[PDB]
Amino acid sequence: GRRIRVQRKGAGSVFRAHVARRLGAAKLRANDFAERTGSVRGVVKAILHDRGRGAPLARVQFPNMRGEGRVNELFIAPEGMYTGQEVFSGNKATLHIGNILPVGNIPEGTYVCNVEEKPMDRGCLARASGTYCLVVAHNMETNKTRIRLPSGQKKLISSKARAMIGLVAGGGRTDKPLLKAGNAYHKYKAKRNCWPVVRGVAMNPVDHPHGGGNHQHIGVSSCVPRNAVPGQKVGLIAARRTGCSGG
Amino acid sequence: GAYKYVQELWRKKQSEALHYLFRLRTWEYRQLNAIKRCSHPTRPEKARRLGYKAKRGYVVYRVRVRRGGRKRQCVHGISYGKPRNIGIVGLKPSRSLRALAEQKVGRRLPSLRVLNSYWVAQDGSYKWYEVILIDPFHPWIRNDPKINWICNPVMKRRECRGLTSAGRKARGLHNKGIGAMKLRPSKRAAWKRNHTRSLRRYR
Amino acid sequence: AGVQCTAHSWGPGRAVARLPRKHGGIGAYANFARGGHMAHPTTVIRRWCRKVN
Amino acid sequence: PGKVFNLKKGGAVVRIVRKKEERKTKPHQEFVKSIIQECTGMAPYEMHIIELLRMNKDRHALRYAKKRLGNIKRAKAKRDQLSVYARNI
Amino acid sequence: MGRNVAFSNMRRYKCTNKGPNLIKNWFNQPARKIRRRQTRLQKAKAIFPCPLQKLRPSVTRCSQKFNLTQRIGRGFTLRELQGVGLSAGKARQIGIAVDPRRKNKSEESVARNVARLKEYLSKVTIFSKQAKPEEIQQAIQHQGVVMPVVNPKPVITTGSIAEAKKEVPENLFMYLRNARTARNRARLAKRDAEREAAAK
RNA sequence: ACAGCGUCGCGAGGGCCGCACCCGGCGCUGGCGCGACGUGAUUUCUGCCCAGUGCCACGACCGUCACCGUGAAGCGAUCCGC
RNA sequence: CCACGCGCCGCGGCGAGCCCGAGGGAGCCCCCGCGGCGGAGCGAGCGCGAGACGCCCCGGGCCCGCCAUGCCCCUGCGGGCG
RNA sequence: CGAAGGGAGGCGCGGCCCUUCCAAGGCUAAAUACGCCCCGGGACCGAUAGCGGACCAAGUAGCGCGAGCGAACGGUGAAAA
RNA sequence: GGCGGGCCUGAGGCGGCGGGGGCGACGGGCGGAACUUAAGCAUAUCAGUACGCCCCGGAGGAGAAACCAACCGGGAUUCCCC
Repeated sequence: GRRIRVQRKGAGSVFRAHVARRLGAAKLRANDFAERTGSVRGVVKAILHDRGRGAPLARVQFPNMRGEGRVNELFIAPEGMYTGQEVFSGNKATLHIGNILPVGNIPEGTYVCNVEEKPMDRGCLARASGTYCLVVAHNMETNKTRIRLPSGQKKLISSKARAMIGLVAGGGRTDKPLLKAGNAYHKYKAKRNCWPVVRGVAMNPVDHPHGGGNHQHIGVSSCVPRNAVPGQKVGLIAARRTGCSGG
Repeated sequence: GAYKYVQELWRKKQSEALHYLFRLRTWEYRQLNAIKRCSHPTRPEKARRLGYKAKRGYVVYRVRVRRGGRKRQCVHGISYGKPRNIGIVGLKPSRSLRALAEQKVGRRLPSLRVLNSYWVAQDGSYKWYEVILIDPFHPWIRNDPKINWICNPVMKRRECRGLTSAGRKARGLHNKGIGAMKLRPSKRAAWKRNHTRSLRRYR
Repeated sequence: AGVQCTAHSWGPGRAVARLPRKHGGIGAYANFARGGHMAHPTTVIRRWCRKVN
Repeated sequence: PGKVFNLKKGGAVVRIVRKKEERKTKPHQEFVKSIIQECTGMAPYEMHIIELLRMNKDRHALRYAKKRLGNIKRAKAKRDQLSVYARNI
Repeated sequence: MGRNVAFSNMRRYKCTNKGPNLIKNWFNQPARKIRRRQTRLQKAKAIFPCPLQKLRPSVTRCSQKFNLTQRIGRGFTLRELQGVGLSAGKARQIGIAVDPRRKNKSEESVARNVARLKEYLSKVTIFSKQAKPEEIQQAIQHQGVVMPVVNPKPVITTGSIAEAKKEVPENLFMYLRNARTARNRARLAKRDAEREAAAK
């Protein structure tokens, strides 16, 4: 047989992210003494576009607490933030869109984004266009806060973890049809070599497990076990159920 | 005669006293680099037995070796061939970790010569062995009848040629008589002599 | 002698003979070939000395 | 059969080379073992055998000793040494 | 081609064209004898009075196949040395090899070797107290094994039939046969005794 | 191939790959995401079948199903239970 | 073709013997020089162990070992005889 | 997992002997092996042979992106007369 | 909380010296095939070979018994004959 496309992808080499001309790593401002007690004030210098990200980014300039200059942070932009806004990242921060406060401080029912999976992780959950997490409940004895991830799954994260108030901007980007293959090529060129996609039933027996016969058929069931081998997991992995259904 | 007592204390390794010392030593050796120079032998009694003398030109270096069996370097885990040679993860190393340690500290310091190695510590992933290395060109070593043998050029890189005790253990020379009859000058040299076809002039 | 050349047969289908040929098609490694090894090369292991009681 | 059959084997006198005053370890080695026992104690395996010796008798103790050590002779020797501590308690 | 052919016990040639070189030609035989003679001649010249070979002991050839023959051994035991009153250093300095590993194993060996040392000590002449050149030049190097061990050829002695008859039992063959089978005849007896206990 | 259309897995103490090992790629990523697949724009629809074979159960533990550990016997190798 | 192993045939020397083994001899066509093989076989072994004839060949007869079976007796699951 | 008197004696295991040695440290000459290169010799080959290469420039001329591949070519006469 | 000194662990420099790389053989250490033979082919064989890597020296390696034996015993190693 031949190594399949999935196997060839993990060595990078042509399938590595097209990261040239990307602004930088969008991350929440680092936790600092002035964040832990009180709030640091930043000004949104610019709202720009990341090459591979649908959501707009934002250059917010905070003062340098450590020294004498000014430090620039790159943040995923909540909708409604504007150039020349004053954004406060702190334990004592007001509940306005853009501000970063610890999740215990954030009240229940609040739309939050760029939430930290664990305190001082500088950003993890709810970072894509339109996506948000909501505060569900706070256990003040366990210092833990339940949040609902955009998937629906409920995660108990430390009350110390920080989040930016608001819903990420770029909302409703996938509503528009791509319409042409060309529009897809332009989107993927800013991302990685994953497009165009050839179906395995199109490929010859060597190239893919679905492979090929006199007629294009999946042969055995597409469902594969979770404990498949690395070149064998190709169809629906560990499917609990398959098929279109109600709900 | 203090050393009779320290040999006895090192026979009782599981003791609570030496288990504590062995745990602090190992937590510390973990925090250091693999090949580290030790100013003094951490085991003065065992070093003395293997030939260490506290003179200029005698040096002790601790080398940390990873614990476990060998995995064959065959790409994609495949050794194409007859079925007997298809196996990559259950192999056991041919040379002990004591010997691997000497060979590793021999490459790191090719100028010096390797006398012998003693065990200092062990953990679940790493065993630490300490090696005594001699500077062949130091005046004290050259002008010493006892250790001037190492200065001879034939003793250059002894651990590369399996002449150290650990290397000679692997070659089976620690054994004599039955079982060691086909591995004396060398396993290969016995094979050559045994399989040589001697065509004498009068045959 | 005759075996330091690198010669492998061109094979059937080139209208040549099947003997080992070099890069240009020069015949090699064969008693018949010019520069080929002897078919059975002389050896120094021959018994030269006979035994008399 | 390793010996040839000669019913009259012994046609020369034989040097009686044996014994050489067979000796023990010596008091000084015993005195070193004591000093180290006082500041070391017993290993865990030895302590487990001592408990089997106090109750569970010896089949268990010699089975544990042969697994912990590797020879019946060494195991029996360990059981016989550890017995004094167990019997005194 | 077949018929009755004893089968071969020859092994197939290994490393014939590639490998260690498992062929030893002996064309270097005539010239190895010459080189070895020259090395002995040059070593001999380097110590003119001294013989090339040290006195070595007379030792029984090992095994029952050669029990009654003697050969030369590595060196004299320290008991053999005490019979002539010589230390290991003095013995080696006067050309008698010393083996501290050898143990005599018999009273006879010590006496045979002690006798051999006495012959050598009488034969050896020590040139000391200033080398008198004409007398050191006069000395003759002994060549070959010093006192080579001789295995006397067997001889036929004479005996009285009557004295011999007392020494052996009548039916020696039965006596010999009773001895060969004694352990087995006793094991079968012990086994039979148990089969009897089965009745009770 | 394609846009569209489904299906699947996965919340990073992860998924999928690379990979002799040390370590990597997706990932400067974060579910409007990433990986895996089918079908192949619209327009209109996609029926019945979970026996078989896959796949999935914080779906049970039924029957089986190992080292280890633990008993019993033995002079011990061992053997028999659990 | 050459080496090596085996079978058989012829030939030469010597004969219950036979043999430039490796080697050593200020010596390498000279001298000296072990195993080995043959001389006893048969049985898994413990072990036991050949004469009765005969140009030669074949056969019979008988002896030895292995296997059975009687009988007698020492130093006895041993010896003798069949 | 981890001994203290321990190892071996060409069928394991337990006992009892007997013979025989002392591992877990080190050194060491000699006899032995062998190419390049030098030196001699041969029942060797005699220019399609002998080294691929006897030719004043052979691993050269040439070929291949490269790793690599790889030739052919001796003789006037006594004297250039 | 500083301020010196001894020990110990390290850090930077400077001086003296040493290492490195080469050799189509011999030698030591490792990683390690397959064609092949089995008239197929898995164990086996080829072969503890080719080849890759490391390391010396004029030799190297081995080497003064935790040896062999079973005797009317021997006695480090290497090499040859068997």
